[PDB]
Amino acid sequence: QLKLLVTRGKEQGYLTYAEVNDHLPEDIVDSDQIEDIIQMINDMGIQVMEEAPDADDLMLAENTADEDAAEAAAQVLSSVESEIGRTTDPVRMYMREMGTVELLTREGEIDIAKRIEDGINQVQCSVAEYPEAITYLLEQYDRVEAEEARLSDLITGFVDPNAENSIDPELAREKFAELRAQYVVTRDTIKAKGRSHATAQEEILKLSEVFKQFRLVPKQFDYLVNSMRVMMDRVRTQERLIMKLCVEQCKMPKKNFITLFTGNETSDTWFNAAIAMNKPWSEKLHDVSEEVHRALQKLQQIEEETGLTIEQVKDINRRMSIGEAKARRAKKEMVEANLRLVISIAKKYTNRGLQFLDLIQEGNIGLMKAVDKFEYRRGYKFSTYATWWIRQAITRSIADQARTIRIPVHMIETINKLNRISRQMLQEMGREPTPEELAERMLMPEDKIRKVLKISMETPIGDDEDSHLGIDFIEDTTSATTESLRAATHDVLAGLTAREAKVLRMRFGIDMNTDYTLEEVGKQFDVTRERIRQIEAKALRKLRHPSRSEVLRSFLDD
Amino acid sequence: TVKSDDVNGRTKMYKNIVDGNHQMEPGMPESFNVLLKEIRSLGINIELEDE
Amino acid sequence: GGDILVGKVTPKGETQLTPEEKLLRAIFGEKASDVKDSSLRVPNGVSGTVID
Amino acid sequence: EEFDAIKIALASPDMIRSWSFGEVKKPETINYRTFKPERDGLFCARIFGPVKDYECLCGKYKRLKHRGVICEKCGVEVTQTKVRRERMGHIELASPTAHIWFLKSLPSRIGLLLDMPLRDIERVLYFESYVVIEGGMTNLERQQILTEEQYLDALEEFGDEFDAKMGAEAIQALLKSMDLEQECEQLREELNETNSETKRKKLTKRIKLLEAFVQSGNKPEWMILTVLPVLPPDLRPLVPLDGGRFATSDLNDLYRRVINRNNRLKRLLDLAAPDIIVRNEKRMLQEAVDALLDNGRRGRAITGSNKRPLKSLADMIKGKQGRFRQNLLGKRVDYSGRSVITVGPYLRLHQCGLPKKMALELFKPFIYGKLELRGLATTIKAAKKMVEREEAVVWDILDEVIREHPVLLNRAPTLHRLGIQAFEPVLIEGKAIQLHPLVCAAYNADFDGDQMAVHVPLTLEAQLEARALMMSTNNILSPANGEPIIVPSQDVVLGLYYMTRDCVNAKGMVLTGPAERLYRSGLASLHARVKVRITEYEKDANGELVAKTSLKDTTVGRAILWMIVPKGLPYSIVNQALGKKAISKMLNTCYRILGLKPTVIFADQIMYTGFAYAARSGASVGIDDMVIPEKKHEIISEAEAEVAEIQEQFQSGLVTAGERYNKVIDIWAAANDRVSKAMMDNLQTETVINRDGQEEKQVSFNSIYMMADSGARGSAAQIRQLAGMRGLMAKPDGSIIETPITANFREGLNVLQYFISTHGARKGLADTALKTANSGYLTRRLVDVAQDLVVTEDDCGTHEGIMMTPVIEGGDVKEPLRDRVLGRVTAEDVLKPGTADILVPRNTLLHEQWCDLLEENSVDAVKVRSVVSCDTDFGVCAHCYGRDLARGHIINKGEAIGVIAAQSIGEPGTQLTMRTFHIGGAASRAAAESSIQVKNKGSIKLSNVKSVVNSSGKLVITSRNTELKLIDEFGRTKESYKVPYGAVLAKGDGEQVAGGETVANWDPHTMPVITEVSGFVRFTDMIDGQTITRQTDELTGLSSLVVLDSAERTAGGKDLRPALKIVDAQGNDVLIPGTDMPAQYFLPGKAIVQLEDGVQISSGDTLARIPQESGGTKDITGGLPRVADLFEARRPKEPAILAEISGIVSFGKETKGKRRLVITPVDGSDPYEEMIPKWRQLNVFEGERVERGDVISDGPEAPHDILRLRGVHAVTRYIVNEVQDVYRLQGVKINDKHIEVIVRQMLRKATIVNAGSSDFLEGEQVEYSRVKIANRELEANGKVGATYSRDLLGITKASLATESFISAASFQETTRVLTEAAVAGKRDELRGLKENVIVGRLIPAGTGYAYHQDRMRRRAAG
Repeated sequence: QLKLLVTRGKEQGYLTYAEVNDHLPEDIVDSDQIEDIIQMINDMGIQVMEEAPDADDLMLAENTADEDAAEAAAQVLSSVESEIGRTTDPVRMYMREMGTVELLTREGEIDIAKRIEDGINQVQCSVAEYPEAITYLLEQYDRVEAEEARLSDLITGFVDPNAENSIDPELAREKFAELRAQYVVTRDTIKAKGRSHATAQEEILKLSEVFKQFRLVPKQFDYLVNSMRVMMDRVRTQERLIMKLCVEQCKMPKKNFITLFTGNETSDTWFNAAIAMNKPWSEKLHDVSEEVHRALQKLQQIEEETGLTIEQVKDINRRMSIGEAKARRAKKEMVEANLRLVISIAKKYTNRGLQFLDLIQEGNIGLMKAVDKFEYRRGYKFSTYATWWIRQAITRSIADQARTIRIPVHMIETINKLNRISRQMLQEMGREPTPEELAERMLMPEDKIRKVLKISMETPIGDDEDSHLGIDFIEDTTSATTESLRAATHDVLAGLTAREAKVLRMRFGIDMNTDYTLEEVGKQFDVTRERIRQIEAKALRKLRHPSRSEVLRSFLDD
Repeated sequence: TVKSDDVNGRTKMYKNIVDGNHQMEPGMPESFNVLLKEIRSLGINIELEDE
Repeated sequence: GGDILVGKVTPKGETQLTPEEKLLRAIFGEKASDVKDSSLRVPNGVSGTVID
Repeated sequence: EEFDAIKIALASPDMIRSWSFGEVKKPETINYRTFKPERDGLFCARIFGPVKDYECLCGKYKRLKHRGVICEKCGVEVTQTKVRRERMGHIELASPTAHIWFLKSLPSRIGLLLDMPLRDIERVLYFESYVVIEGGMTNLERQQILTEEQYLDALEEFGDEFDAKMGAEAIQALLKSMDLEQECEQLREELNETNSETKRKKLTKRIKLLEAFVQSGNKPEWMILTVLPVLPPDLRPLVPLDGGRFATSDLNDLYRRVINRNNRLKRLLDLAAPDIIVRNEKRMLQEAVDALLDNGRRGRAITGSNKRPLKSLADMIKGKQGRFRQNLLGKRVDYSGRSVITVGPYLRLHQCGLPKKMALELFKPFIYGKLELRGLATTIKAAKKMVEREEAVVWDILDEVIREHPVLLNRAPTLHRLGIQAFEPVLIEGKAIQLHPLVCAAYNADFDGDQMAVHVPLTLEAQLEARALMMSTNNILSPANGEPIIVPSQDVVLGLYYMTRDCVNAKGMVLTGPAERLYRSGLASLHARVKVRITEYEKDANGELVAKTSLKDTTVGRAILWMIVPKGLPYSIVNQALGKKAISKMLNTCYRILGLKPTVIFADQIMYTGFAYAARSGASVGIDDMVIPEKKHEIISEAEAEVAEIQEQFQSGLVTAGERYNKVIDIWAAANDRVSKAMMDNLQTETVINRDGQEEKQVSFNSIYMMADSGARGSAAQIRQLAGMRGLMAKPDGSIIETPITANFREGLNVLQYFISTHGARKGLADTALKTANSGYLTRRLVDVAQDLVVTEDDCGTHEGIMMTPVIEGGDVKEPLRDRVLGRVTAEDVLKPGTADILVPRNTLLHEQWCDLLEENSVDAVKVRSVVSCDTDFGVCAHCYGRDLARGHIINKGEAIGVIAAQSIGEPGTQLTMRTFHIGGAASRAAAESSIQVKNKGSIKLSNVKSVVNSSGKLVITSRNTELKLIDEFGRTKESYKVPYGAVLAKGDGEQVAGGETVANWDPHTMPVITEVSGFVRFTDMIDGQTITRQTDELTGLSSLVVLDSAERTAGGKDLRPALKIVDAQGNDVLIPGTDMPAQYFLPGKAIVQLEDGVQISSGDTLARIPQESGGTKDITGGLPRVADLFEARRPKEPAILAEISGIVSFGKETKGKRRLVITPVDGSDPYEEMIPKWRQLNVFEGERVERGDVISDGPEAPHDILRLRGVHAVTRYIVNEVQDVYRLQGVKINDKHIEVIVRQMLRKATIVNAGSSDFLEGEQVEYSRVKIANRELEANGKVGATYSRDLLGITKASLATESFISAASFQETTRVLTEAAVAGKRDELRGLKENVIVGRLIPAGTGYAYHQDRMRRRAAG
């Protein structure tokens, strides 16, 4: 329950100790726990109790925190959740969980979107700064124009400029000449005068300005950020390992690695200084140092792989994650800000549909694609966004999901067009339903509609519809019966008349592994002509005697 | 077994008149074979020994 | 006791039919259908006239 | 050699990958334009196997052509369709998750590994809170709970060796850091000198769980799983249907909902969503998993559009519908059928009649199985034209069966053995099942279009054992005692009674002939009074023939019966009237003396003998078969006139409204009972007109009277309603009404008399239709506890036994020595001086004539072997039961006493809770149990005897089993009668008689408890309250004292032996003359003393009584509930205390609920305390002072404490008497050797009270067949071990943990049982019966006992 106390305390900017019983958490009883948990109630809400002030109000202004960023502002989930009623429904717990968000709508979630962009569009400024990332960015295109005659491959599914989409094909090609020019200088003038020493910082900054227009598809963007995460951990794995080796090999805990590494990282220079310290642990290194050079030389072999120094990795790859800390707080906080609108749409569809619950939680995942593609840059509102996309994620959550059966979706909801139309039939013909009326109400023949209704309701045993006759099953698993119908027809059509017994096997595949037209068959019939074909049909009129199939009919049945 | 769920038992016992030696030849009570996997589908492990 | 009432016949299959498993039918006799006794029938114990 | 048995554990999240193949990943089962059942979903052929037989998806491997492969094109196996039955799937749970039967399973199981609030452990699994888990840089410590909004800075100096975290993950993580090389060994030193109690009542559940985990191979991680195994599709059979619909049912759809929730929980973690949506989906996933496991139990159920819940996995097991009861211990069966029963009077006793087309159906495997074996059809296909035709060639093929083939027959519900038997076919017409008349009684066949069932045995072995073990001719007798129930039946015995009744004038008042054709000579009758000298014979036990000869006074029908009688027993046995009252005892005497074949022929041939003559009796019911007493007129001038002033006395001020109800109902009862005396003169003798030449005042030939004296179907309660007055009834509340039916069925019933008696009829027929459940459900649960007593062994070395007695309620002889002793065995060299100073050694099999030699010495106690006095492991030793009662022999090694005994109680309880209650439209009783009367000229012989003469006028018997032989003028005994102790004799020894002549008498409800000697009265082996309690009246002031023994006593004197006495002028015994010993007269409880100490009396005068409403094989009666805790064995839930300290009693240490009494010994210096319930009635306040346990309150003695404070043979001697004597009042004399089974199986467990180095612990109650591990090694290697004993656990506790645990899973409360089977990882040994039923083996009784002996030489090789 809890929300009453913490909300009215934050509205008041102050909360008196005893008001824990005036605005009680309708949950729990922990009276002696208060005397320390009061701590994080006060560093972001400080107040105490006495008879009466006269002029003394100001205390908050020198003694309190300043952003409510993620702390007791959200970890308070546990302290509002903690009393779910032991036997009573998910349709209760969500009411405690939304004890977080009240109604941040109409500008607060727009400020979440503003804070998405000072995330993403500021991570861009460090893609433009980590010298491998701006290299792999252009390697994306230099992998594909390099083969003298191409048009698609990695040229397509890329370039992708949300320059508020205001480009043409040649201004799109200029993205590989404009930014390429800003890159090819900065790429080595980071070594002229020094990494960010005078104009190297301005060169980085102007490359980081042009790259503000390089705002991209969420996965072309996140490919470049994942590249910077992985290239950071090329160093962070080596630190994580070499700090562990300071304990495990050297007996030199946490702080003493940081005391020596972090001002000359690059090489066994600081490790040889760790010998030079003396002390019994350092003294042991005189007959095991070889085993540490056999690892620290592969922190060195990362600068040797790139022309970096750890001097850059110390700050650039943190500036990245200062952008991510906004971008992916906001792409979480934006979902949180809309968790109620997901109920009011989803609960419409939960009306016995399959269960009173589950569609809300699928809407909470449709909300992810919505939060990722939130084009507030058209002008429109997240209410309308939810009314389209999140509503149809809620629809599909039990349309073909969770069924026995699933089809291309036009052929799912068309079955429901017919049930929607039936609302006339049951009162206009108006006694029972009749498909014969539905034919005028659809202007179409019943069987080309039964195309769907013959199979899409729960599917008869149609093995691979009818094509299972010619598929992968034509192997001896079927054709042994063909080599039985062929035997029985070979019997009868070799006891019949000495002339006529050829003809009456030709055209469609009856008797030979190539069931020929005239040339190889006429040369085994002799005397005359296309009696060679007419006698395939002559049988209808003096083989009239229906006994003439007495040894032929079993091959529907074996 | 030979008059119920044991398919092996009942299909031999029926024909054991043709053996002349009208005898049992059971194989496995399938309603117990079923239960040995229903118990495993709840999450309880169950198996056998020899004597 | 067993007369048909409605003709819901069904063909059977057996199909294996290799050059040393063609034991009888598919060469030498009863070379017509193997329909299962699946048509609707009078139950074993019922007796009396068809009325509609 | 054979596969032994079965063992258990739980599905480890790793080990599932030794049985399964991937995520069952999607909900669907098909794909639009292709049937190909869903690639990766609930029909995933890659996880479960092929679809049609051998058939993989997508092509190339179909028909029997391809097998043992995996298709490339879609990656699918090529095996067989039925592989979908056991090629299991799995679902990876995106949380550690519960399993409902460890949480919703009260007592439950998760708490017993954490010792932390079970109320809210569920929230930690719903992922609502945090807990501390591990460390060595600790500041908090383990199991400390938290919320989550703090953690931070200390990790820079402590954050190398400590951790704490959320919910189910944190619980499952903590369950890594215990150490069983040190925990379980240290959990046991409290047992030296210090252990407590309520903490033991809880924590011994954990200590047993952990020791059981160590001794069985379990692991606590299995409480909180991370993988759901998936039910193989062929157990939920996924297929399409012809109606374009699919097998989508329940055990498929529950997995769709789980798959969907888990696939959201995955995607939410895969994207790192808001943790709200993850927390909700964890809670929804556990909800869906635990509802898939046991739907409903999680305080909610998963459902579908036709409102219903879906069937869970646990609905294959937990309640009624589960595999154990619906598909294993009973199941649907081939080679079988049912139809309506019909009487078949030309079937010989070994036979049954079966319609030709039913014989055809039941014998198809002999026909479609022998035509191809004689050439009698061209093929089995062509033979359709010939077999369904019933053509000639079918019938050689069927005589080759019928001529020696035992058909089995069945009359479910089979509460007792004789409901199933074996026979022999006879072909007939029709559509029925034709049933031999003598077994129609043994089945209880009820011809209202109810049915019986048929089963064909087809193995040579089943047919061999059916003839040897199940055949009607080979199981003739009652398993409870040994009268025949395969017996001359319903109207057969009126024929036999008619052939053996005789008349005045009689068409032959004295006359004789042979020749049935002389019924066509002009003058004959079966009532004509033949006389003939017939030489007659009697077989000795050695095989010789004691020849005899006598004049007779007899009939033509009594003479014709000398054709039928097995003439090695004498004609004189037929010289009576062979109603159901008598005829069974002729067959019984044949079974005792001649042999089996002679006794079968004598039972069988009596059947047609009945049918030749039953019709010719002309016995009827009709308007002048309903005579009425005229002198009812005079009786109405008494009873209605007595009421007429008494209803004024109320209004004039001399009665209230209440006593007036009794004081008029008693007069309506006295009106009915007055008319009932006149009724019998008119019904039986009133031919008055005044002889000579008139007045044939003979014994009547009224049919309604003959329907009762034949025992055909009539009673005094029928006759009252049909010849004088219907009387009185109950209301729906059970109590009587002031509104009588003074009329009878010939006088009529008005609207009101119908309507009022219809309320009593509705109540009685509704209890008839319901109170059977209170006996049948109990019978089902009883067999689980009762099964294992197969006669396996021979003497068991148990040189001890129960001191059984005749049923002597102090003041009656309700059962003589014979009936209770019937083929049991001695446990002492018993000897009693008196008339022949007989001695009967230990280990002697007490067939009846051992009792005859003991009853002459009036033997009243015998130490005997008992089914409780039986050490034998699972099975039992022959000396403990001695003689079987249904086949009739020294009990066969292989006979299953356990199930026989349960059936011998469950049937008669369920039977008579119907067969008495369907009568509630009227009520009455009548008795004659008070006198003995001689019938011809002879001389008197007192026998079995002591007797004395009395100053107050009497001659009286003074011995417990006494008899009164009647002799002729020369030395032939002609009659004998049992005679109670205290019975007044009207005759002396060697005196003379003529007949019509009373010779002994006693009280209608009592043999009066009477003296040998004259002196002061005294008490002995008695203490007030603690053995007896008081009653009092006025008239002069008056006294009586109820005696108390085994439902009634305080702890301080439990096993006292109350005994009245006669003494000298101040002190001690007036020694019993001629047997010169103490004059002391021992009693049980429930008797009532009626004279006291300081009184002075004579030889042959009285001291005690019983209020014995006699019951019998009549009047009738019925009831059950007061039996329950004699087999569920608790204490009363209200301890209404009877005090344990004499006389000095007060209150003085009161407390916050119950009272606190304060008490002290009368000559002591030492106070004590007692906790009387909060509010309970006290019958005392300040002066009302007594010995240790008189009526201060009224709490009856707890049955479990009768074991704890008197021991196993003492508690057995009352449970095997109270429940036994309910059935004796029903006339159902069950021998004690049956209720001793239920007492052996409460005693199934064996208390242990310390640790050791073998089978030994504290707080334990081990299966007795295990704990004998003590004697099995203590006496050979010394070892270390503790105190061990025996217990009285009720059926609801003793069953839950048998060693035959495969049987116990069927008991019900199946979660409580299967969780203990999981905890103990339990491993069976196949030693009851039900375990081999479940595994489809030869059951360890009779013909499969004869196979278990081979296993007992695999388990013992060397």
